[PDB]
Amino acid sequence: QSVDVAIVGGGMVGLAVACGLQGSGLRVAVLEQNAPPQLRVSAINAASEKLLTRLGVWQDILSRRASCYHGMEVWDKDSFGHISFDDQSMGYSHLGHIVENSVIHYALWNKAHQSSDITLLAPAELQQVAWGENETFLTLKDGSMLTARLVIGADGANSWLRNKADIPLTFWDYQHHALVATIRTEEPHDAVARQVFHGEGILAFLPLSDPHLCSIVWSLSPEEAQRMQQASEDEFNRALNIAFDNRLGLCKVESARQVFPLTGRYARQFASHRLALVGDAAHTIHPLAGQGVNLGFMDAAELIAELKRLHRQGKDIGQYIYLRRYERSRKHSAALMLAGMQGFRDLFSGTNP
Amino acid sequence: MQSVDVAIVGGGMVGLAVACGLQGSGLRVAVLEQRPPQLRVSAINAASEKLLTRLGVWQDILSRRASCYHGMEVWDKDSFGHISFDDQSMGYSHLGHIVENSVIHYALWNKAHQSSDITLLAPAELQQVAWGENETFLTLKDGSMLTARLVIGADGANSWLRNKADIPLTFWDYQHHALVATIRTEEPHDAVARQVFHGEGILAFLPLSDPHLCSIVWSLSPEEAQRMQQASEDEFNRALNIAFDNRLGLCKVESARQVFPLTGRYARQFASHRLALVGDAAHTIHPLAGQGVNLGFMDAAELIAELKRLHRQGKDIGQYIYLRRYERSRKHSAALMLAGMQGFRDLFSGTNPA
Amino acid sequence: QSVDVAIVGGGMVGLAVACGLQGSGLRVAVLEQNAPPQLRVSAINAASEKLLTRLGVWQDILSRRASCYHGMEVWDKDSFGHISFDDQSMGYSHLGHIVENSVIHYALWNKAHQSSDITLLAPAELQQVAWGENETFLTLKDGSMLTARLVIGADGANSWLRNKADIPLTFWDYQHHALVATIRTEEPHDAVARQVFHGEGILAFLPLSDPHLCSIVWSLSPEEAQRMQQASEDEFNRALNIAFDNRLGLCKVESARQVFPLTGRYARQFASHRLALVGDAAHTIHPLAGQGVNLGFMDAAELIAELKRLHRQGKDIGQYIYLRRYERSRKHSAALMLAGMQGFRDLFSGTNP
Amino acid sequence: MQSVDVAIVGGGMVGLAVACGLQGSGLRVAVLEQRPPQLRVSAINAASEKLLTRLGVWQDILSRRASCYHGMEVWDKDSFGHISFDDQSMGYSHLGHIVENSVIHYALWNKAHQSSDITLLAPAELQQVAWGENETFLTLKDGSMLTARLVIGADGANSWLRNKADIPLTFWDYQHHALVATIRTEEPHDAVARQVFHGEGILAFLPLSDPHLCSIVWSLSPEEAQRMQQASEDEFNRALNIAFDNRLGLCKVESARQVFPLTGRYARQFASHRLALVGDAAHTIHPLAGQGVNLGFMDAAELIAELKRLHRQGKDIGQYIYLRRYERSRKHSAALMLAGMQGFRDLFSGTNPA
Ligand SMILES: [Cl-]
Ligand SMILES: [Cl-]
Ligand SMILES: [Cl-]
Ligand SMILES: [Cl-]
Ligand SMILES: [Cl-]
Ligand SMILES: [Cl-]
Ligand SMILES: [Cl-]
Ligand SMILES: [Cl-]
Repeated sequence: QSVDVAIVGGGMVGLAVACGLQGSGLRVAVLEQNAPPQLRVSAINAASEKLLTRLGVWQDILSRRASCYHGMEVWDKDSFGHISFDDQSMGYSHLGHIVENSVIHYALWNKAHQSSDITLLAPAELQQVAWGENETFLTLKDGSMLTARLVIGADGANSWLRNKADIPLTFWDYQHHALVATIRTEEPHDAVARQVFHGEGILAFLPLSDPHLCSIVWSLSPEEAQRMQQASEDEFNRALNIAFDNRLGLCKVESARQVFPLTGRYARQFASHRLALVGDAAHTIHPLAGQGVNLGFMDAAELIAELKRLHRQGKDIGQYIYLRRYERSRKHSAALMLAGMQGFRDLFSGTNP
Repeated sequence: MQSVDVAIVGGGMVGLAVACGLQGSGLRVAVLEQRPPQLRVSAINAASEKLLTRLGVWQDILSRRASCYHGMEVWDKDSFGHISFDDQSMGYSHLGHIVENSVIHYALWNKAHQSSDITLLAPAELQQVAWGENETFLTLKDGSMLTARLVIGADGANSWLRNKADIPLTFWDYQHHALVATIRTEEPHDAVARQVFHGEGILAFLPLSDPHLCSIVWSLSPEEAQRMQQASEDEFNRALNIAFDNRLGLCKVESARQVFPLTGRYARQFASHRLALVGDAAHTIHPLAGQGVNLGFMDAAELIAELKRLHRQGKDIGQYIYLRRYERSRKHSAALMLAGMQGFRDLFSGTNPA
Repeated sequence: QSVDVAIVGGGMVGLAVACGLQGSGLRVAVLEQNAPPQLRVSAINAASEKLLTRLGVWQDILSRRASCYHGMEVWDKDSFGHISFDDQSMGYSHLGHIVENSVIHYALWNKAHQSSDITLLAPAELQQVAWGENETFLTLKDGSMLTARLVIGADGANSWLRNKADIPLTFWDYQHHALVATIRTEEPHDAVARQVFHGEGILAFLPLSDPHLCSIVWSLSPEEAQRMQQASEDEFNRALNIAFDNRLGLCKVESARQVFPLTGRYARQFASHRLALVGDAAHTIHPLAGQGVNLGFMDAAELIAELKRLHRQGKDIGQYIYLRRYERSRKHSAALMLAGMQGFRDLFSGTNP
Repeated sequence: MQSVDVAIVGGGMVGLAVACGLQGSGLRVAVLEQRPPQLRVSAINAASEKLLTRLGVWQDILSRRASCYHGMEVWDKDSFGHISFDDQSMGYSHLGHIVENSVIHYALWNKAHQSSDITLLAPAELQQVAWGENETFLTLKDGSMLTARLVIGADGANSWLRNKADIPLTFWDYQHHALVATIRTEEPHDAVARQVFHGEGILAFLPLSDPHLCSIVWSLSPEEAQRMQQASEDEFNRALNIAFDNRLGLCKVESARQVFPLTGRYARQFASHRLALVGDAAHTIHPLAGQGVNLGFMDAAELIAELKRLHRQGKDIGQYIYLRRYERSRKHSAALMLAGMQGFRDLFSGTNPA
């Protein structure tokens, strides 16, 4: 019925905000809108690893299933440039982890259930929102009502909330699709993340736990992605090996081949009156470890710090005059990503021993 | 009225490049103008050098004033990442040149005057345009008129033309300003382009001809850029040296300090009926050699190639069905830039001896 | 497998284009993406009536169910202005008809089945489209393929096609919702359409066949619309009667009360390479007879005329150089609507004897 | 630096109205300027007259030069629809006034100079603004600075301020241009405002003081507007008479013929942190008395009322939580205009005797 914070969306990013607030005393509601290696994985960078540790779920993730990488090798299909480095050259214990998204989500979901100030509502789609001066009024599809000082949108692109607040995102078609799959290679990957640049973007081999398995991200024209998805495994395996310059010898696909579109989503606003948005902007694709849930987790970390400060101070956590501090940080950061000025830093990041 | 195949609106570097590039095709072209170490310089990459060589102005540029660089060194203010390489390690004769924009423009402007199929009109601001099915009707402010099969917008962001065709750009504030200036350093730069990444973007030292002068690009918050522009030279020199990790020893600013905003400009369209746009999109700032006039020059090179082809085949160079090939190419390229997938290729680019 | 024209969407507007092309020789595909008085009705104006007659379905509509209105009365809740006129004062046999949308759709659907050059595909959602230079390639969700010289989007707002062609609409929230319902009144309506202007927009009583039934359009704040929808019938009936200045005596609601949002949708483009869009723009709400399916039917009429001309001439009906003629007409018209310069003309329109 | 409560950017009619309207509140206000029948006139409706009367400049306007109209007659070039009424039929003393914009502006400018809590700064172009949590920092081009609790943008479309706050307008080309001119007619206009609808929009005859002069608004295609602007007076006069169905007999143009574009400007936001915008949105053209400076004057009236209230209650007049009340009102009004639901009310509006 009455909460401080209502989080719309119960994905990794929304759960991370909810888990993050625990200890603050804020009453939080999250409203939802033995298995083999899942096909969707992320390259979890050093800043996300720090967040997950602060949240108390990183060790749960490492114990379930996680693949640590220690080296990086990047080159170009048509020209002579290369970047090659390892954790040791920079005083790191490791560069990052390759982790299944469902593993991360599960760890955060369990933690959320164990958090005394979090209420998870599982059938809880929104029907309406009224943006009152002093509080927000949320009506769920069952007609039940909920009041909040602050609404946090963590539901994908947040189209619905952004529409209600009249702060739309700008969508940008990146004209290429990404094919993903699990590939067994002849040579071991040696816990090195590898990527080759080419005319239709990138081809990355992300090392998994099995010394001879990688999960790939292969960007292609939408047409070529479709061809590669529908090809015989022999055609596919040969095309992949050539695209990867035979770097790990023969390749054998070992999973379904899935394709999804690549897009940018750019925000002129990350907040309004009693509204803050996380996880919905998307800028660069490369470096893979600087984006996806890593960007959303950075959104989450910064929102968490700001709300904890405001709440400490007895301030109204929903007022735009304070939320604009979070927004500014997010916009500055988005700009550095789009300007190409953030990629280098994320590429070379890692965790100290 | 005067009748041409192509009317290029804007006589800056990119528009002049298109006009010069078309020479030899037989297309009648009109260019309508709408309006010491020089402080505005570009890092001219290998693809731009190739174009300028095809156009016959590169040797002119080299003879006037140009600074060749052979090495690259990039690092991070807060971490241990670094990229460091030279031309020889990749079979190149050089990586790029630091060139004043005004030198490039003069070289193109002279070449344009020497081109038999180009008419340069100055001043020739536009008052109106009518987009007929078969030709375009251009009215200048003096009331003189011009017909063209195809209009090419090469006038900055092309706001006027884009408004008339109802295909606006999306503007994106990059929340940081760039300070530029000529800096004398204690240590010689050894013809290495250097750049450090930091919390407010980049700081690049672009080597000039004088062994101890660099032109910088220092991105900063708008407030800090203002403070650095207005600081005493001693405060500025000290802040810069620290920002650059003392990499070339003591720094002494030797010119005016100029500041300008960093922005993105994104296009859903690069063409319409009897209209093609060059030089108005802007994506990444880093790498510097991949952007600015380098992006505009690639727009130019691709438009030139497409129009020469269409003209050779007797096709109507103004029909959108044929211009969308050019558009598709620029959009695919825009996408790879914004997605972060093009920067690497441009960072490592260079010129082959042969 | 191979058609001239593929119409994406089989609603009233898409069917009207398909029926309209009949006689041209164009091969057309339409791909879909004893009952009481339906709650959704339109005020069909004189230009739509002419279209439907040219299409050969108007008499089918009149024989099924249609309500003819002969007079108009408009006034203001707070001030003294009024517009009052009838068909006779202007030499008309009638001003318009109130017709159920499902009746119109049914008539057009039957006509489409009887049209030799139309193929209706009922399970036929789109999966992909490739915009080739010479033709378009449409892949349906069953994986079957279809080629077309021209694609016509007639699927609501056409978000999907507009996204693929990168020509998005601009959405504008009109900040009010419309409540609709069937109302029995004490006084007969005398086949007069009535509307009162008020602080939250309009309240229109559209006369139905039964001399004492009207279908209403009541625009309200989203909150008040919700209140009115959920109110007891007594509260509702009293609120309505007051809002309508008791013009037809006591009111008794006789149907479900439905609410839907009011929005504008503005197009910078109505065509691209091998693509034309109908039925997706939306400008004014008042006059009701100038908008809704009336706007879409005018889109349809103009596209039909242009494609018939092009086809006569042996021209490539998909080339933007020709489609931009249709686009220009649509944009000029949209502008006159938004500028407030078209409403008067539609308000006073009617059919000559 | 100078310290004020409210800094109004733009010294046009709307900005001056806000400044004058606030007098009596105790708020310190700064206005920063950014830059015969006169040809630009407005149909000043009853709500605008009410505001101008509250501000104490309406009698000044009436004494200088103003044309009162008592009747309205609207019809259609191609059909038999018509609207025809007078003030008396509705209990009004008059419907509206046709007034030169320059007369309204001078009256407001003088009143502004007579207002003890207003400082007019001329010239005072902006160079920069910093949006601090507690106050705004304004830097003028001369380098002088100003702090304000609230910035009010009243400078045309407010592009600069809207860009800085990242809340851009949506621009919409209305595909037609308006030709304006002073026309002498054979028959007297009898203080009736007249308008005919036609295929390219409207043609309005706005009555002036002289019994046989009207100021017109003739919307046309851009091409036809150009042809009418450049035609001989005999061709123009004949075309106009036909377009007006000979309603006032023979027409004789008596001034320059000026053309300008018709456009819409739509706002998703009218406020942000320490920022409120007036006068920059534009929706319908018809009815004429409902739009133009009438829309800006309603923005002003509502902003004035809200700020006086906030100030009376000791609230921070710059916080978005309080400005969103004003915003909500302007957006609801914008919506009703674009939806076609406001025009009727404005068409029939007028002033009560008492
Ligand atoms: Cl942990
Ligand atoms: Cl050369
Ligand atoms: Cl932005
Ligand atoms: Cl075409
Ligand atoms: Cl019929
Ligand atoms: Cl007065
Ligand atoms: Cl437009
Ligand atoms: Cl606030």
